[PDB]
Amino acid sequence: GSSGSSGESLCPQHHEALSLFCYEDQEAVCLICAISHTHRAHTVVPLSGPSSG
Ligand SMILES: [Zn+2]
Ligand SMILES: [Zn+2]
Repeated sequence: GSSGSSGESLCPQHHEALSLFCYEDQEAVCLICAISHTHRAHTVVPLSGPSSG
């Protein structure tokens, strides 16, 4: 089909499993970004929920 493995995305720069999400920028980020100059002092929040796991 159109998609192959619909599991998780990957940063367009780090290509890492995107699980985090910045608040200010209002966009998705990765483990790296979180601890990067770009979103260093930014409010990053996890995109996980107590529902699934
Ligand atoms: Zn990243
Ligand atoms: Zn940010």
